Amino acid sequence: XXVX
Amino acid sequence: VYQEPTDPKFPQQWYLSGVTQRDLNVKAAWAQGYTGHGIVVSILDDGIEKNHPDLAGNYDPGASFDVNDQDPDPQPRYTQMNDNRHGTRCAGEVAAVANNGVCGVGVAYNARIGGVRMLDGEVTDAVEARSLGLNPNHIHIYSASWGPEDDGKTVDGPARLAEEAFFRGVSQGRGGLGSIFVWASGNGGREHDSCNCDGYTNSIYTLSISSATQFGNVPWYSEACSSTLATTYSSGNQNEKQIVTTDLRQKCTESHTGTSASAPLAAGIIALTLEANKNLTWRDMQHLVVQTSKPAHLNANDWATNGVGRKVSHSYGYGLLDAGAMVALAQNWTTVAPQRKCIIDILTEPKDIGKRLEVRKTVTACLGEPNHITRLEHAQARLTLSYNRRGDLAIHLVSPMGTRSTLLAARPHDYSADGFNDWAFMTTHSWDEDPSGEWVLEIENTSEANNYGTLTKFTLVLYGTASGSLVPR
Ligand SMILES: [Ca+2]
Ligand SMILES: [Ca+2]
Ligand SMILES: [Ca+2]
Ligand SMILES: [Cl-]
Ligand code: NA
Ligand code: NA
Ligand code: NA
Repeated sequence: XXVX
Repeated sequence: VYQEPTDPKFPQQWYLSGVTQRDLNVKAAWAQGYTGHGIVVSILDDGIEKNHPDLAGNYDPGASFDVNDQDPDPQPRYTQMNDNRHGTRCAGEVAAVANNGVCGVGVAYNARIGGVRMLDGEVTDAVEARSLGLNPNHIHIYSASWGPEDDGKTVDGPARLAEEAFFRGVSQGRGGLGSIFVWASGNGGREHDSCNCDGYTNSIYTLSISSATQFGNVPWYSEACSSTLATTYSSGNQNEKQIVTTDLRQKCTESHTGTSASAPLAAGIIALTLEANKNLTWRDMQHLVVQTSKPAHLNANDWATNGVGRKVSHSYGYGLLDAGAMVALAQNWTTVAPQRKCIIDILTEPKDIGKRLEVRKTVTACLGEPNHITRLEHAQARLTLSYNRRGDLAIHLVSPMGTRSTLLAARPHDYSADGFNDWAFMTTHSWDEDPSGEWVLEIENTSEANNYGTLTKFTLVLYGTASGSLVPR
């Protein structure tokens, strides 16, 4: 996987 | 007479108001008396600087939690690289304090703002679920500027706990009116990613928000797909202005960018709309977005008029949000009827894909039954198929009213041989159309290679009602  | 903010950087917030018309028409909502009073927004991200001089006045501990470290305090972890600045930048876009001599203002500068610290660690299904389901009778609106990798080869969505959190949120959250989930549509433009391969944006339970540059163009980072609902301004090239917000270490930045900035601005506009009518359901809010968003002077080569006369694009959905129009329409809005769901299993046998496959089916949309739909909301083509190189596929769905939705464009980097396993490709582009009639699914090999595969299941899932239509635009 979970990316900003 | 309404007095606009005096904050030092408010004149640089070109996207909030201007004489040029390149803005989100937020000042008009403020002038109508809506600044977010009484609404609670939570930023699900890497934390929130709760003591920031432009957030402290609006900070809400009841809208906040630290899921990564399992404590109530969402304060970011400070490092030399300032990695955990992202949630604080998003929060200030929603609800930075106004008229306090610091930085700029939030869209909903009198709303209450919290943060869930959940990205600074291993982001499991359980972490996501505990964040999406935080205090759902206190938090009205959840903003998420994160999601699956934008490498242009990933297909990934909420696992079981997170999907359960979405369903619990929209069903029992906010007193049964439903939690409002706002999602950033993605940063995979350079990889030719599709936001329909992201189950968070592609969910019917989220308002997936794309971006436009100051001069009205499709930013380099933008992903096109049929699940996007609408657009807010964000960054573009280096001659175009960017987003002004609260930064880590009690600073002010004028250079917040990308998909991350668009969802918070939408969350802020939705907060103003909720102030104007606290009885709006989660579906009401999507209807308002569809009816009020503005295509004008957004440049794209795929603008199409759907069956009810609304312009729609895979880059922008229904266009730019319009806060003044949202709050005005909200005030006397009549709650939509309960959501119906009509399930149509299309195939009678598996179909080889080859170079090109067209599946045509005439449907009655549950005629004569309690789930009869004459007014569509979301539609899904839930597809199960094998293929040797997934990214060579392009998939289109045509509604009975002639609206061609691109469910999947080619993804050059997607070499996967894993196909799609009941993947629920979603389109917003046929909203308010009558779904009775001929639907067409097209699957084609966009490459010269001799690819191969089989479509084994195609479920057309229609959501909507049977009442309350407007005269087409
Ligand atoms: Ca903590
Ligand atoms: Ca301020
Ligand atoms: Ca993506
Ligand atoms: Cl459902
Ligand atoms: Na409910
Ligand atoms: Na969505
Ligand atoms: Na029809």
